[PDB]
Amino acid sequence: EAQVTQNPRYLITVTGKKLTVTCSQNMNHEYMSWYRQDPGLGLRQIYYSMNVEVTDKGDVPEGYKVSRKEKRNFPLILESPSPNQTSLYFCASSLVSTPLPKETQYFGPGTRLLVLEDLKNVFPPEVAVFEPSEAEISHTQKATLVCLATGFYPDHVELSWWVNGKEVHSGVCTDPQPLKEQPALNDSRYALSSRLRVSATFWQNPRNHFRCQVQFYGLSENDEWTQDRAKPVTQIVSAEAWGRAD
Amino acid sequence: AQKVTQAQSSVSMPVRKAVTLNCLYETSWWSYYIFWYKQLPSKEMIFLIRQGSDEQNAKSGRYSVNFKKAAKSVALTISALQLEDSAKYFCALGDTAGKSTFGDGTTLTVKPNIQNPDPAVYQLRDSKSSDKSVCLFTDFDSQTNVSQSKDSDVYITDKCVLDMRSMDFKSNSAVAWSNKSDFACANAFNNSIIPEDTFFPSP
Repeated sequence: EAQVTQNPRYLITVTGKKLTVTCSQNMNHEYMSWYRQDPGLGLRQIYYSMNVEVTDKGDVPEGYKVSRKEKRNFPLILESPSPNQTSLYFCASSLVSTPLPKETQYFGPGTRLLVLEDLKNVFPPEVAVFEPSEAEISHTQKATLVCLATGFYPDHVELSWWVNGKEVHSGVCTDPQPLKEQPALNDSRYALSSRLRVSATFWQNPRNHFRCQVQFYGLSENDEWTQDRAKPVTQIVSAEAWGRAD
Repeated sequence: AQKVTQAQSSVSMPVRKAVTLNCLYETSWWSYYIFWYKQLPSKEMIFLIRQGSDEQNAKSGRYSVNFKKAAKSVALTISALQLEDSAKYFCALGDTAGKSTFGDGTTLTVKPNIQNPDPAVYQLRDSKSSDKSVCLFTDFDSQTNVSQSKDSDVYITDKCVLDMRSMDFKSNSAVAWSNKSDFACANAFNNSIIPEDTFFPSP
């Protein structure tokens, strides 16, 4: 099955600490390319490889090194990560360097890379579930649940809803980007909301269970931590609510 | 020079209609390619279609290309817009050896047709706590525009299109909450233009 895999998908690093981003494909693709997307802008090409052991500089190669030891792998090396290398990095691959009409060039899921002077501003989320109002139930015969994730930094988060242990997407809407709690500070924490709407009678069944889950991507065990508070590792934080008879 | 230009930073269009996205480029390359991509809100990147500089207008599915080589314009046309088409679309120029140059994209918002609007602002209490509440504006028309909060201690998100697939029911909604004293749901969206018949529950 065709897919492009990047590791890691989310990375928090300290300035000047060497790191390498991996990109791989099992389709024996000859051409693979790295891009960086700054927010609101397009993709700027860093390096591409027309085949194994062929490397050419793109538009923004500075501060990056690559290798193409085989077809499968095209790693992106950041010799000395600096704050201006914080970006969303995309690795792409294609069957041939000049694709035919029927052929697709596949893109990885993107790598959200954050380079910081220190990690003291990293905070995990607080999450709460807010039950639907009896007025919406009365007025529309529907029930909207709201989930609130607060106090987290950075916005390396994924939010999903799970109803009776099964993830649901029907009736779900999540904000496109997290908003800053105190926009003045660059180190402001973030918050994110989402809504799930079900039928009024479904909410009134007490056997139905509702769970909002926020996957937070943070530090690793490898990362050093000196502050008193709990180390903000990669973790899941959830809040739950049960249906309620009228 | 080497520039690709997407004039429309943002475009709004109703469901099932068609939309045309313009793309202009200046380049010293005389043999090249044009790529179109769709970036979902998840930021996932997706290849749609590629246009060869020596070929006729490429077409595939609901997408179609209007290649006008003389003006260096290669517009992509999307017909029968769906809610899933709401995304940021990118036009990209590539050469004969894998190099490429990207424009800065175009955000498309597809507005759904709300057939039975019922604008209302509801208050929701915390499953776990007290004081901690949230105000919910929902069921309004897609032509109603929610306004960024102008009070830094009150947080208000942009519009949000949810789709209850089982009922073929689409509705917009927006959320507002705050920590301040005497924050009330009637006051939350005063910075926006809410319908005059917006339901505010009295009991």
